[PDB]
Amino acid sequence: FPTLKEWVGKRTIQQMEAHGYSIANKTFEGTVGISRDDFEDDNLGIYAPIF
Amino acid sequence: FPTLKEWVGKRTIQQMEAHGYSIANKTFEGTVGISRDDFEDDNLGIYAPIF
Repeated sequence: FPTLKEWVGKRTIQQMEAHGYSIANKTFEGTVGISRDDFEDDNLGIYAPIF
Repeated sequence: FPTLKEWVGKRTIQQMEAHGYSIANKTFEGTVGISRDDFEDDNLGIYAPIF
């Protein structure tokens, strides 16, 4: 609200202001490729924790 | 009251002083106007916190 000012004549109508702002989303990706043979020919379990 | 001076002859009649000071009252005002259309058509709530 405007700061109060001395009342000399008749009330003066004044104006306020409104603001706006927006942020747009984005998409992200990441992928890897492990061959079927190497994944299946694995007794050690070294490749197991990829998830 | 006058400081006490040494008495030698007669008594000298001094005088004092009174003081005054006044502060006058002032009138302040502030006014904001929004159209009825703009107030009722607001479906967002931006103009709600004016009071």
